[PDB]
Amino acid sequence: MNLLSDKNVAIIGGGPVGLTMAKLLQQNGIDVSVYERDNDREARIFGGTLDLHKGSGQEAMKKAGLLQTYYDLALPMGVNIADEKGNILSTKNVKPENRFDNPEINRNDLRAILLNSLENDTVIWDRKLVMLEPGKKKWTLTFENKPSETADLVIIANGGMSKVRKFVTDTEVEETGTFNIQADIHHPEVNCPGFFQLCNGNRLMAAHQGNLLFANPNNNGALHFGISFKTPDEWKNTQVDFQNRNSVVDFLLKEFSDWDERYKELIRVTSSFVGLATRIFPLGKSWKSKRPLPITMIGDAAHLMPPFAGQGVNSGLMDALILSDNLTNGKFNSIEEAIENYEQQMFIYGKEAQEESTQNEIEMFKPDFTFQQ
Ligand SMILES: Cc1cc2c(cc1C)N(C[C@H](O)[C@H](O)[C@H](O)COP(=O)(O)OP(=O)(O)OC[C@H]1O[C@@H](n3cnc4c(N)ncnc43)[C@H](O)[C@@H]1O)c1[nH]c(=O)[nH]c(=O)c1N2
Ligand SMILES: C[NH+](C)c1cc(NC(=O)CNC(C)(C)C)c(O)c2c1C[C@H]1C[C@H]3[C@H]([NH+](C)C)C(O)=C(C(N)=O)C(=O)[C@@]3(O)C(O)=C1C2=O
Repeated sequence: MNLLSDKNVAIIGGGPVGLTMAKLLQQNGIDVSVYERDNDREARIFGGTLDLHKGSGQEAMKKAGLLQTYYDLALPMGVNIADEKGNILSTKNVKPENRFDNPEINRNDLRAILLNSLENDTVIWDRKLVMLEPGKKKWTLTFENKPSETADLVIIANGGMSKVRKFVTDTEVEETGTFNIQADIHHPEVNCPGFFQLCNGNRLMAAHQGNLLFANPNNNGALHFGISFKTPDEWKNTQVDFQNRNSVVDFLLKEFSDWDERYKELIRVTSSFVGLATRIFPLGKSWKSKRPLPITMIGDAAHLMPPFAGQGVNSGLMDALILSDNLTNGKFNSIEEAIENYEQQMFIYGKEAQEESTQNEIEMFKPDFTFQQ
């Protein structure tokens, strides 16, 4: 019959994009396994919420039959812009006509939606892919301290830091020159009451002198905030130890010195911080043209970009929707031609998304930016 009849697909990485790719193939009768580094699905995913947009992220969920399950676990949320003094400068609340536009979902809820939709044993846990080798017809996959597997098609979906890209591209991940510190506060109504009342059930964003603060007061009962700034030149080839909360507190309280005490309370009561340099996997010249066997990349492994334009997962789920339709629609003469068609479209929307990310990033970290239009 079709391109993948009597063939199996290996997806590397069980993030939202890989699991979506698995669902869209599996529901067309395709033999697909997902190899995920993580030991069990009972592991907290650290991060904020994700919003699926109409026409991209939501299309993927709709084609999968999971769009209602997403709406049931997602939460529409307004945005408040505030100054460093705790003045609300602007309050965009959720008009009921727009409540389906991009409601926020917890990363563990999205993962659980996608896992429950797959056949038992679709995802193989504790499988860290370390290397690929193409045979005559099949790839051999090598995992850390676990037996090898084979596949006719490999889809790299294992995130922005993937080390298994080289059969697709020699493109290297780059630092953009911004740095992000993320943290969670449990029971924020009790533990950061001032900042919680400032948020007032809305997301909050504030900018003063090249420091940006973002918060969501309701990621499944926890408040999630991030502080972003131009990487201090001091930290060329980090003078802050992120395992030492006292060191991060001391750095942040100096940087936030002229901010209202409701923001400094955030910094003071945070049990642990996570620091990460902003990185991009730049889409430039095309990828390797003549690969030994069929292989491609979707999600952050394809187009990792700064998280400043609300884009990221949406272009990933668009990757999964286009590749899965190309592999299953009957229109292509080979797996290679289905892949080429996916990559050619992804290079267009992906270059646009990356350009918008990089532009927002340049603008937002002028030493004199405020969210004010
Ligand atoms: C601080 C911050 C904040 C945001 C965002 C990023 C960052 C850094 N993003 C971007 C968004 O998080 C991102 O686009 C998606 O997580 C990408 O999904 P993927 O499944 O491609 O990768 P993701 O990285 O989520 O998943 C990769 C998976 O592969 C696994 N893995 C890694 N190496 C492996 C190996 N060798 N073998 C097997 N498994 C392996 C990992 O364990 C993980 O499960 C975002 N986006 C958005 O739309 N809205 C937002 O608000 C934000 N906010
Ligand atoms: C420019 N800022 C205001 C922005 C814009 C958009 N959307 C757009 O620009 C798209 N606008 C169109 C639809 C094209 C008209 C955005 O979509 C976003 C954001 C902000 C980011 C902030 C992210 C932040 N990061 C740096 C880690 C963060 O910590 C939080 C948080 N703790 O709540 C975020 O909210 C953040 O992850 C995020 O999701 C942002 C946006 O979604």
